[PDB]
Amino acid sequence: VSPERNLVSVPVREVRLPGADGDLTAMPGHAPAIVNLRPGLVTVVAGDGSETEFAVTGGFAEINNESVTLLAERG
Amino acid sequence: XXXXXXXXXXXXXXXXXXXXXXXXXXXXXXXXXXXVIELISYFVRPVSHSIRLAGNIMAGHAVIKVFAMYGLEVLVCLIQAYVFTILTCVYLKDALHP
Amino acid sequence: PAVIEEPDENAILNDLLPRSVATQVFAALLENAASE
Amino acid sequence: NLGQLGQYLGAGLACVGMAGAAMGVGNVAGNYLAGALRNPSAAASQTATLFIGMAFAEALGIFSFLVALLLLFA
Amino acid sequence: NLGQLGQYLGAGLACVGMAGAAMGVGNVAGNYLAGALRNPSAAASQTATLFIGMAFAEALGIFSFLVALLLLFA
Amino acid sequence: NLGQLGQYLGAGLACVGMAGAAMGVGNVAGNYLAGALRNPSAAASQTATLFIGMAFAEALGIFSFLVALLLLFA
Amino acid sequence: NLGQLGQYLGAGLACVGMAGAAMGVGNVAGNYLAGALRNPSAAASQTATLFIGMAFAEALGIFSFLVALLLLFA
Amino acid sequence: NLGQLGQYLGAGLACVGMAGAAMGVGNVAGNYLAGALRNPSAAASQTATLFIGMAFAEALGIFSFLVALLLLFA
Amino acid sequence: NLGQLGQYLGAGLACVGMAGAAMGVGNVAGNYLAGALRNPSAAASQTATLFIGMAFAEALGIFSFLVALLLLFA
Amino acid sequence: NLGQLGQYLGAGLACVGMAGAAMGVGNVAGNYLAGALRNPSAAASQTATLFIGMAFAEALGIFSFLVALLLLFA
Amino acid sequence: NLGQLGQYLGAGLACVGMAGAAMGVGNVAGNYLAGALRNPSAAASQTATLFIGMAFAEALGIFSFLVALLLLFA
Amino acid sequence: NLGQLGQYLGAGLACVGMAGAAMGVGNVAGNYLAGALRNPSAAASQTATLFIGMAFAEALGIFSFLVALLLLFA
Amino acid sequence: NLGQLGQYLGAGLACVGMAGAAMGVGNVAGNYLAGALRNPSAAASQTATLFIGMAFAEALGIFSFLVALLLLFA
Amino acid sequence: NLGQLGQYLGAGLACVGMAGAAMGVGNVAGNYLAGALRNPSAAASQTATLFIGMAFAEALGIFSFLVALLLLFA
Amino acid sequence: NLGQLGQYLGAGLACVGMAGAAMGVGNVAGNYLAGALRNPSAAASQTATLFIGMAFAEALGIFSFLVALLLLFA
Repeated sequence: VSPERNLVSVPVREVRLPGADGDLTAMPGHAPAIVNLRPGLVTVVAGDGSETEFAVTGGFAEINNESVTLLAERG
Repeated sequence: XXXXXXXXXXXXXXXXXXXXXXXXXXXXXXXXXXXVIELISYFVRPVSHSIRLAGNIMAGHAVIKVFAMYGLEVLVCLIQAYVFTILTCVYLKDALHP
Repeated sequence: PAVIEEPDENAILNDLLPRSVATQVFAALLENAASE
Repeated sequence: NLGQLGQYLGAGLACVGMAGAAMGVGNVAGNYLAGALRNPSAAASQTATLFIGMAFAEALGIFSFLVALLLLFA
Repeated sequence: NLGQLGQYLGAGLACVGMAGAAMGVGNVAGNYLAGALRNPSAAASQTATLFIGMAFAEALGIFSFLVALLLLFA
Repeated sequence: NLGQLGQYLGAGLACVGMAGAAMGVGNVAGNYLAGALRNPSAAASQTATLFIGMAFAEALGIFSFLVALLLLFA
Repeated sequence: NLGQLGQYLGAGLACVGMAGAAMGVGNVAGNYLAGALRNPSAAASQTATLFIGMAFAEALGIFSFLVALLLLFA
Repeated sequence: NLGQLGQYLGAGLACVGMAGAAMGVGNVAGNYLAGALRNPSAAASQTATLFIGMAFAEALGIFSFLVALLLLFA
Repeated sequence: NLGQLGQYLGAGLACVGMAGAAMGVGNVAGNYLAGALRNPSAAASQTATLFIGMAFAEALGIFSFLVALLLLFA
Repeated sequence: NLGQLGQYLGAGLACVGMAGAAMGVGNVAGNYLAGALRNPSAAASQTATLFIGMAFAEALGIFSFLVALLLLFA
Repeated sequence: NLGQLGQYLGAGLACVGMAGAAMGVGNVAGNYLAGALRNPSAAASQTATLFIGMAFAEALGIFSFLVALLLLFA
Repeated sequence: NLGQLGQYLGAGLACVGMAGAAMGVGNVAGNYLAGALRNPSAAASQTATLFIGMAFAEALGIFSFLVALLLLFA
Repeated sequence: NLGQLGQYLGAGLACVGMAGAAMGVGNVAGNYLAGALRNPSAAASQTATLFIGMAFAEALGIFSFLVALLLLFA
Repeated sequence: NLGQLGQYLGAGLACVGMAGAAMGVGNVAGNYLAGALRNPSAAASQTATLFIGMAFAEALGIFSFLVALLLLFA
Repeated sequence: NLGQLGQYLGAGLACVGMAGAAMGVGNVAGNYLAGALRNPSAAASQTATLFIGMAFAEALGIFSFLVALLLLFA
């Protein structure tokens, strides 16, 4: 989600996002975590393996039991 | 306060000069600075600076024997003079109050 | 300053606080426009 | 001969003692560098503390040199 | 001769003891530098604590020097 | 002569023991400095704890000095 | 003479043992200081734990002193 | 005489063994202090674990004391 | 006499071996305390693992005691 | 007599070797505890890995025991 | 007699060498456990790497055993 | 007899040298495991680097084996 | 005979020196692996630096081998 | 014969000294790799500093080689 | 002959002392590299501090060389 709307709202196998300290690959069941990310590409492995890449201006990544939620900035 | 600065400017002038060490002179500055922690430490602090000044003659003389440097020696002379002034703060402040 | 709900902790709090203030203002704007 | 063997090995043991001194001083030095990164504005405090902190780290190394010189030259 | 071998090796062992002292003091010193970075405003507290903390780290090094001097000069 | 060799080397070993003491005390000291940075307001608690904590770190160093003095002077 | 050489070197080895004790106790002490920073409000718990934790860290140092005193005075 | 030299040096080596024990126990102790900071509410669990964890860290130190006492008094 | 010198010094070396054991076990113990802080709810898993993990850390210390007892009493 | 002195000191050196083993195993153990905190849900994987990882850490300790027993009983 | 003293002490020194091996392998093992926590999904990669990494850590321990066996049985 | 005592003790000292090698290699290995966790996608780079990095860590261990074999078999 | 005892023990001491080399090189290697994780894109810089950095870590190990070979073969 | 035993063992002790050098240099090297990750853009500064920093870490290793060569060839 | 054995072993012990120096200096060096990453803009301060800090780390290594040269050439 961004300030304006829901950017992703569906099942995914994993996400790859560049954190403030380093790269983060979040799989199902990852332990609860909060990290700011750097501007750059976010890799989303949707549903049945279909990959999609999107350039983000940065934001905050929140991980819990099942769902991972990227709170993306517009700049 | 002001007399301590005159004492510090005197000891720093001796330390900044140095040239050919000042081993015997450091023991006198310790007694002047004093006037377990009181007895033993007061002599050790001053003697360490003159031990550093004695190391300059050790580095210069022994290195000459190898053949037949100064930047680290010169800058360390300034560093040793600062600790003597800083030592006066330890004695004056703890004794002044409370 | 902000008021409580009643890789580091301090580093992420350094960016979220200015970014939270930002969103409150934006929330107030949208509310204020629909009230208008 | 025999007595000098004691003295000579004492000088070596004294030199071994310096392995620690250089380590401890190194610790002190490294904090300074890291601090400059965070607060170049506080170089005033850093520089002052450099002298004081460095002096302490040195002194025990100097005292060991004196002991080594005693063992070597009576 | 023989007895002096004991004394001489004792001086070396004493010098070896100082390897630790310089390390411990170094630890203390490094915290000061790191603290200046975070709070230049608390230099008042830092400076006061410098003396106290540094003194403690020194003392045991001085006591070892005395022991070394005893072994060396009876 | 021979017996004194035992005593003298014992004094050196005792001085070696102090290498640890200075290290441990140093650890304690460094935490104080770091704590001042975070909470200068809690200097009251810090100062009180300085005495208590420092005393403990010292004591075993003092006991070693006594042992060294015994080995040296009977 | 010979027997006393054994005893004397045993006292030194005992003093060497204390290098560890001071280190371990130091560890314990440092956690207290760090904890005060985070929770000055929990000083009640911290102070209580100081005694208990510190006592444990001390005891083995005391037992070593007894052993050193045995080696020194029969 | 000769045999007692073996015994005496064994007591010293046993005292040296305690340098580790105090270190390990110290580790355990320090975690407790850090944990209090984060969760004063979980002091119930912390206190219970203090006993259990501390006991384990102690035991091997006690066994070493027994061995030292054997070497010293047959 | 001579043979017993070998045995006695072996007991000391065995006691020195325990310096490590106490350290390793300490490591294990400290993780437990830190884990309680994060997840008091998972004390079930923590307690179960305490036994298993602690047992492993102990065993090699026990085997060393047996060896020490062999060296001491044939 | 003389030969047995070699054997006996070898047993001690073997016991000294175990100081490392307990340390290494301890490392392994501590990671398990930390992992439980983060992912209690992955205890299945953790438990399986406990056996495998622990076995490896043990083996070299066992081989040292065999060597100690050889030195002790031919 | 004399020659066997050399051989026997060599076996002990070889056993001492294993103190390191167990430590290094332990390091490797602990990373695996920590990695499982972060990425249970990457257990495929972790398991494969376990074998490879563990093998390397083992090999030098095995070579030391061979050397110990040579010293012991010619 | 006498000469072989030199050779035999040299083999032991060589085995002691391997305590370090296993430690260093272990360091290298552990970084690989941690890296897999963060970037399973970069296993290509990791695997390539595994060979190169591991080879370097091994080589000096091999050279020590050669030296041990020289001391043992002329 | 006697002279060769000096030479042989020198080879062992040289092998002991390599315990450090493998450790230092290991440090260097591990940073590379960690760096790949953060910036796979900077593998160009990493690979170039691998050679340079690794070479330096190796050289002193090679010089020690030469010294060992001198002691062994005159 | 006898004198050469002194010289030969001195060469070994010199080789042992290099265990530290490789460690220290390794430290320096590893920081470079980590720095590249964070700031590939600052490779200009990094490369320049590589030379300077590396040179310092090397020099004392070279001086030890000279000393080893003196002990070996008068 | 005998006396020279003392001198020669003293040179080796002096070379062993340098193992520490290289370590301490390495510490200092590594902080510089890390600092460049964070603040390339503060290279002015970093470069100035490089000289000062590096000089201190060197000096005690030089003093040890002098002592080694004394032991070697009277």
